Amino acid sequence: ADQLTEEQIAEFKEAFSLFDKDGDGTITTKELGTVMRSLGQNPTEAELQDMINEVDADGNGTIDFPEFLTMMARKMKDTDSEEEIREAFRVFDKDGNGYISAAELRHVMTNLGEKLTDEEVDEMIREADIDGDGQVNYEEFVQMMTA
Amino acid sequence: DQLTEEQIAEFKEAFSLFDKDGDGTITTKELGTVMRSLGQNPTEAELQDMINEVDADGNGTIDFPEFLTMMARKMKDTDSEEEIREAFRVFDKDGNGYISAAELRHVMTNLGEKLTDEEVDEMIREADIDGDGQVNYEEFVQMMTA
Amino acid sequence: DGKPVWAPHPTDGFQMGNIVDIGPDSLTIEPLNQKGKTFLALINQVFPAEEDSKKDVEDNCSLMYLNEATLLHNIKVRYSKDRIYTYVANILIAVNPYFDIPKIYSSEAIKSYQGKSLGTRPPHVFAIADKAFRDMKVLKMSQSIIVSGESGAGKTENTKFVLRYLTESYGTGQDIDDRIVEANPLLEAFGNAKTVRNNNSSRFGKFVEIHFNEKSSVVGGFVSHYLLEKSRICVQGKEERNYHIFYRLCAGASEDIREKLHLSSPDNFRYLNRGCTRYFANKETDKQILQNRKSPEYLKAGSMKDPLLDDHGDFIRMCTAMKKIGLDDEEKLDLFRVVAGVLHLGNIDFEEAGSTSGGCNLKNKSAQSLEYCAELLGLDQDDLRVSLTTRKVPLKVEQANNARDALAKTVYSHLFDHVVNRVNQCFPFETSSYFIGVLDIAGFEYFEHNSFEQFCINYCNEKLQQFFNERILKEEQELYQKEGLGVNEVHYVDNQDCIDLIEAKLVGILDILDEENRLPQPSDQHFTSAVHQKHKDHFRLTIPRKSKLAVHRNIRDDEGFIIRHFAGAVCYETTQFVEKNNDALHMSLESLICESRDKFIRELFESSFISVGNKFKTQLNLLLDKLRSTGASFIRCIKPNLKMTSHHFEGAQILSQLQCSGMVSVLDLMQGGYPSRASFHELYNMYKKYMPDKLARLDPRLFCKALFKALGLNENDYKFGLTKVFFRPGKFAEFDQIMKSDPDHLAELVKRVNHWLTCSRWKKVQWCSLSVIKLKNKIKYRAEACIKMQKTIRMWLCKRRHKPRIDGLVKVGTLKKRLDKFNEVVSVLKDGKPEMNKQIKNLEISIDTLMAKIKSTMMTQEQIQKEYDALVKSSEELLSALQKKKQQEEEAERLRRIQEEMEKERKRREEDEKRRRKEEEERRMKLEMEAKRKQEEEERKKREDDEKRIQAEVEAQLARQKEEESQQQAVLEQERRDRELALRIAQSEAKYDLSKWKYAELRDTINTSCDIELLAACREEFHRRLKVYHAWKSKNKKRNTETEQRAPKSVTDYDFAPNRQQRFFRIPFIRPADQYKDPQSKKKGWWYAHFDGPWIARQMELHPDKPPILLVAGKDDMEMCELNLEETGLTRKRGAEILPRQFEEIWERCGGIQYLQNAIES
Ligand SMILES: Nc1ncnc2c1ncn2[C@@H]1O[C@H](COP(=O)(O)OP(=O)(O)O)[C@@H](O)[C@H]1O
Ligand SMILES: [Ca+2]
Ligand SMILES: [Ca+2]
Ligand SMILES: [Ca+2]
Ligand SMILES: [Ca+2]
Ligand SMILES: [Mg+2]
Repeated sequence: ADQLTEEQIAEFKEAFSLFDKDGDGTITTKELGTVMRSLGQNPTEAELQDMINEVDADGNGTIDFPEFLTMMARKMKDTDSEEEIREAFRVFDKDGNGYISAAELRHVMTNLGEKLTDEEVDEMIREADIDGDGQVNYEEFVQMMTA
Repeated sequence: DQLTEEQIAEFKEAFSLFDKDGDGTITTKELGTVMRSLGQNPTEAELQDMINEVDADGNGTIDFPEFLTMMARKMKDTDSEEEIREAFRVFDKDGNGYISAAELRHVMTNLGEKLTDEEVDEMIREADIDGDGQVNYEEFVQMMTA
Repeated sequence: DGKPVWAPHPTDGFQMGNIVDIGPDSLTIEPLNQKGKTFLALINQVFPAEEDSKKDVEDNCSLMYLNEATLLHNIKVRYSKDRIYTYVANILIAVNPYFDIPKIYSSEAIKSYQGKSLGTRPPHVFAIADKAFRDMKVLKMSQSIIVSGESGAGKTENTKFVLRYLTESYGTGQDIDDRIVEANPLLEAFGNAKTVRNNNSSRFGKFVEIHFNEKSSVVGGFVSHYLLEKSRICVQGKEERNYHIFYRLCAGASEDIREKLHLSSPDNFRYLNRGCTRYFANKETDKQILQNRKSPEYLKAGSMKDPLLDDHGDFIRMCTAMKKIGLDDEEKLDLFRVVAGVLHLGNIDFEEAGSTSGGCNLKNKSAQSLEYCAELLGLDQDDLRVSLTTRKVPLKVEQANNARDALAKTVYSHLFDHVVNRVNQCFPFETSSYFIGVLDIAGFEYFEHNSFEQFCINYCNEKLQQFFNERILKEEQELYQKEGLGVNEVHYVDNQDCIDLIEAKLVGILDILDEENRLPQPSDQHFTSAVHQKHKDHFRLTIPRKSKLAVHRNIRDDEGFIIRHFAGAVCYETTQFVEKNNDALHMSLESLICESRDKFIRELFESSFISVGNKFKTQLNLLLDKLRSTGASFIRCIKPNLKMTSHHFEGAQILSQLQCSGMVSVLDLMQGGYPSRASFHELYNMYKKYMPDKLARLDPRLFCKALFKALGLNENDYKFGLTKVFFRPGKFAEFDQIMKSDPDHLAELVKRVNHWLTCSRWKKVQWCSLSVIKLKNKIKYRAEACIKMQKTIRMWLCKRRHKPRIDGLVKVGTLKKRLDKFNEVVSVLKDGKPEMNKQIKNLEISIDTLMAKIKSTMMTQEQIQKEYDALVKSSEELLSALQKKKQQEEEAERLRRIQEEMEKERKRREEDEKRRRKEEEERRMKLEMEAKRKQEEEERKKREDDEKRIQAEVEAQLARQKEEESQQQAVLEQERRDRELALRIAQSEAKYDLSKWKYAELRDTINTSCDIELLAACREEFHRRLKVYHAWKSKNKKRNTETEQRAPKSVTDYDFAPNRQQRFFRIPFIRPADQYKDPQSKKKGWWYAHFDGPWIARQMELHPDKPPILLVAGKDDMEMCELNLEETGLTRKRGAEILPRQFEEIWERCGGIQYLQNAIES
């Protein structure tokens, strides 16, 4: 099951809207690098160039969005889906205590660059919390994700 | 461990042939490089690991019963040729049976444990890898493992 | 081999049938209803059918299949269930039922539709009126409900219902709302008559504008009239009546009224008795009318029945109506006096004097009528016959009767004008902001003999149909392209040529006829000739000798013409056009009448060629200017049958009207078009008044974006353009909901939009982190793929470098242990020892020499293979010498056994050797095969480069040819419309000739005949017909469904580019470089393909998560491609071509031999 659902595709469209800072529809290794190094990982220009040339139809260096979804495509493992979603949560959860505070969302929002006020992040947590205990857990993420 | 007797015969046979020291021992530095001689396929990590555990005694050389054990748990967990071909087809751009030789060269040199120029030249010339006619990776894979 | 479909039919229009055959341009359909009957039906006229016949949908754009046949069937099902009204995405088809359907026009029905968005209630005319009111309140611009349809379609009744709704739902209970509706019967009496096509036939086209104030409350009305048919008042047809007022007066006048107006039975007036004289009355009303009124012919034949009209009842009704609208008894008596004056003025018959001096005189019988007319119209007898007998140049009898009729026509025209003015002043208004104006023009009408009135009526129909075309097709496609939505543009039949024909200058018909009239010697023949001179090659106007109907063929060139209107072709006899053009009542009559003594006559007329045509052109231009200035909502009334019968629904007529009116093209456009349009900015500022400051920080399109999910709407509904936001058809209950201005509702939507937006601001970041993780793990994927890469590279480096020796010295060690084994038996034997010893030392010398040669240096596999090849024969010589020693030395028990087992082991060795040699040589020959194929495609690329073939000029002429073919297709459609209208008039009056072969035989003779050349053209035809059938299934596609992939998109979409080799191939359906870039996302996996000869033979598609779908020709060929190998371009694809037996391997692991056996059975 390499293909994705239409809803998954739309939410990735939102994600690319976050990569596509200027909104031109195209991105070259520079932005992938800036955001990805910002989000904890450390890549090298060589393999990002490799991936681009994997999904560069014209070899121009810029990546269209469908090529971006395609560059995600992979023969994954069935358990790999939950594995990567949990790695994502840990990316959101720096301490790895299973619950995101105001401060952790604060820091992640700062790193990705969306400018938020400290009341807005509290509102974010309170709106994402179906159980309403005051801080978010995992199945809460999933029910937010598919929603 | 248990295994076919004829394969032990070939193992003793290859161990005997390349005993440059002649004292019944194979020095590791050539041992691992020619240990690849059988269709078993170690990485650099696995060859490094067997060097470490053989040199764990500090000798720097091996003896044949050890080497038999070496190849025992070496063959115990080995990669399927189908998995190899899966890796080959990861880089296939258009699923057209060809990967362009430069993209291939880029893959081997640039990614992972670096592979040197001479090997890729052996590919291009000796391995029937036309630069104009991009390698038909099924053909390579076959000749590679068989 | 499918589902039943729709097919052409003469009477029911379109009929239900299954496809038996697939011809070149026809599908030979079997009408299931009349089994055995059969015909060929064109490609562009066979349509898909609905799964179940009993389903009826209120909005046709919500049908599964969108085309003319399904529209006609939807109407037919709804009509029999007493729901005559139907929708096409904003246009209401109102089929006239010809009987009062109950419980739908009562005030309780009017009570429901108030403010309901169309779609939330059953379709009804009140919903169009309420959509008009809603769009006038919201968009704040005037609107016009352009009711259009043929003569007898239900235009006046639908207009009455619109006015009743607009005045009973949105009045305030004054007298004005009542008057706006109760004015209609008065105008009905004074301007309607019995035509052949209708009993209450609107002979004047009215524009009732209900004016509204700023506060959206009714302020009054204003009723305009265009082109009161004036020829009737004087001459009437065989089965047609004059205007009702000449009859309602007679049949409804009281005793004193009868004495005053000097009435009698209608047969006693010349203006009436030339036509139908029978009143309309039911049994009770028939008994009600006094016997002295009824003409003898009415006794001889009897009253005719209409579901609504009744002459005496209508007179009482309009008496109450005049009293309500404020006409006192004096104004009433004045109107009836002028009517009776027109009636009498016909009876004055003019005789010629005995001498041939042009003496115009009157009979003795006209003497009483002379006095009566003088008294009624307030004139003097002396003045009257002086005015009529001469002009004082004496006249002739023909000119005298022309004069009488001229005075009558002028008087009745001004009487109608005065009635309309009094009605207008019944409900006055000074100023207003907007108007909702229904438009009930006299619809298209055609008759056996047509004169100027029919020509102008059809001309007005022409302009209004052109307006409909511009409003719903031209303007809408221009707007769509400005938004660039990529809707498949639909071509409409433009009527602009006919408008230009009628109304032009120095080339137009009306202006040429004005030129004719301004000549000192007018001539009908001259005008017809001039029109045939100035429009020699125009498409629209046709000399009647080139007609379809045989009736018009009699009229020769210089007396008439035939104009192909939108509705079809109508023959206009140019007899008496020149006289009917003129509005110049001579000074004699105008002088006669302005010095009438009655106050009413003077007030009538107080309000030199002057063409009626130019006046009407100005009137219609002004009306269209008002219409263009406003928006529009359309009603298309459809007449079911030409025989006035209820519960009778003839398909042919209704479908002719549907194609003529352009409703079919509107359906083909709204199949993908968006009826509901809206501006982003309107929504943005519409909500900014309540939507808070922070949420406004979004882009206006972003805030509109979050809006649509506060409603939880579907993404299959809208499609944001450049400066507009749209909605698909059948989604009005949500668009008007978005237009709601309820402050509590807006607060609720604000909260919902806020939550959806903060949800999206979560989702963006979370999915961004997932994208980061997925890229990181794609790095891991490629890194480990490359580490396996390197693993195999290194292993094969050390497999050609050492492993060849290892294998060779495995063989050598085998031989060495064998030598060890021999030496024992060598010792066993006892004769001829020395030569065995020489042999054994030679063999051990071979052994140790080769062991040194191997362990010392590097050697190739082939070298050691040669060395062992020699030593094999060396061991063979060992064995052979051992047999001879056996034959000359006796160790029987030892040697026999030992030697025979050496022989057996040697034979098993040799069997192995042959096996391995075959294996290796087959591998090599396989690349001798593959390499040749790769060189083949390279050489084909080189040949293509060397050819340098150019087709730019070919496609340059192909585009012009396609445009010309479209032109002839439009011409053929116009000819079909013309012949349909002609049929309607006729009904009203009363080396291998395989081109003929079937799809059937071809599939069978493809699968048996082995006569080479047969399958040349057989396969070729069968594939040509297959292309035609796939084309038919392509144009007639379910709109929610996507296209059908019988081959991968890459193969069929290489068509940008223009032998018995059993060429095999293999192509991904989606090229993995385009994995998630397929919006269809329908068929995935490997498209295997065997092409045998010039055409496909077998195929296969292993989906990732599905069982296989094998095919084969001469059997499943509907999912097998029809494209030729060259069009597939698989020779130009690199690595597609595949191994013969590799197909046949995944073939057999998927029921290959089994599906082949099934094909053999099939
Ligand atoms: N909704 C309706 N219900 C009942 N009868 C109708 C309806 N619409 C039209 N009719 C019938 O149509 C006839 C008059 O047609 P009309 O509307 O005057 O045609 P036109 O408007 O073309 O002159 C009447 O006899 C009336 O019974
Ligand atoms: Ca960018
Ligand atoms: Ca690009
Ligand atoms: Ca935490
Ligand atoms: Ca929680
Ligand atoms: Mg009418």
